[PDB]
Amino acid sequence: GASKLRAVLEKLKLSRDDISTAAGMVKGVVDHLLLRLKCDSAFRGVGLLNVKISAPNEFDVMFKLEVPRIQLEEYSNTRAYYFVKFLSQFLEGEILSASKMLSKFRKIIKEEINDIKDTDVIMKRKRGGSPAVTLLISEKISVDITLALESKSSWPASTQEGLRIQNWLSAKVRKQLRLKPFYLVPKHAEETWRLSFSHIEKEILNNHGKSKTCCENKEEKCCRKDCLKLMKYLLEQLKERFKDKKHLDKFSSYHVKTAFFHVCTQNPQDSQWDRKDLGLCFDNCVTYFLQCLRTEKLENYFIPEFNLFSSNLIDKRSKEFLTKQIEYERNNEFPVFDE
Ligand SMILES: Nc1nc(=O)c2ncn([C@@H]3O[C@@H]4COP(=O)(O)O[C@H]5[C@@H](O)[C@H](n6cnc7c(N)ncnc76)O[C@@H]5COP(=O)(O)O[C@@H]3[C@@H]4O)c2[nH]1
Ligand SMILES: [Zn+2]
Repeated sequence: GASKLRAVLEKLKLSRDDISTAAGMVKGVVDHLLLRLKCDSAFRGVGLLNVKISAPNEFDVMFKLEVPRIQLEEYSNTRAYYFVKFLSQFLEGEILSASKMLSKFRKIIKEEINDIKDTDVIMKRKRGGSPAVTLLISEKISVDITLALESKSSWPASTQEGLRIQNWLSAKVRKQLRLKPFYLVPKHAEETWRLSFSHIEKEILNNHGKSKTCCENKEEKCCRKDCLKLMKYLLEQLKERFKDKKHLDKFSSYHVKTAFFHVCTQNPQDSQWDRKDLGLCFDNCVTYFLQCLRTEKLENYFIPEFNLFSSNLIDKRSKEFLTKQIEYERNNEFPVFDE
């Protein structure tokens, strides 16, 4: 039961030196990119947001951009995607073009990756939709660099009922977090940006307990992070197996992370994450995730009425597929976690 799950966690640790040198190799490139971008007029004020690492060999950095005051107009009744208006060059009328601002980004990075031949890097474009300009360092370490407009404005109205952390983290912490900037990434679904809160996701994962002193001492070790690790790992391991038909590629660790936050709201006390109960805690996350699949419904933690599992994004076939795989997995004490 747990023993099997502790074994997986111990295994996972064995590659703790592998990801640290691979990410140090990401760092050197990102530092290099920040310099060359602060030499351009458009991007002069860029910085790094802080918040990295998704799957093994897959990294994510965010390049924040301080911008004057933003006014948003919600695109359609899609609660996450917006237009932007008061960098002049990128105007299409009064609207700041995501597509245009994402092209001058991708441009600068392509030119300035050929030189510094020191490291062997290739610029890539991965997928449509995506706001990430995706590099591949020495054909093994791929990094997602995502540009991010910063708005020190009050969050948009579609986030009014999101971040329901009051019963787990304090109502006062939700106020602290919603006084913080939010971010727009040029993901279009069109010249449209969509909301991001990856910096808030980093804080509620690292400052995750009802007790302010969760995980700071031997009396208060919860298994929240471990559970999210096992969930992330369950998805990767399954995405490997069923790559004989590449039928699970729409699912990602964000889904696992999103669903885990939802479980943390349902189970707000550290006592529900006692590390002795790792097995039952892990069950909790897997049963909720299933429910999300089978009900075709998984709310963005910050944008409730944005359904990461609607038909728009993932079709019914792929979700029924993963429901069957995860259901079999749970019913049999997870043979994917064997040997
Ligand atoms: N590195 C990175 N940061 C991003 O913000 C992001 N947003 C999209 N993508 C990639 O673009 C493509 C389109 O996915 P879609 O947006 O339609 O659903 C996405 C998206 O709605 C959600 N999601 C992923 N990252 C974030 C994020 N930071 N904030 C909010 N939602 C996110 O989870 C779904 C699957 O994402 P990924 O399959 O892991 O990579 C996606 C995908 O390749 C991103 N990649
Ligand atoms: Zn803890």
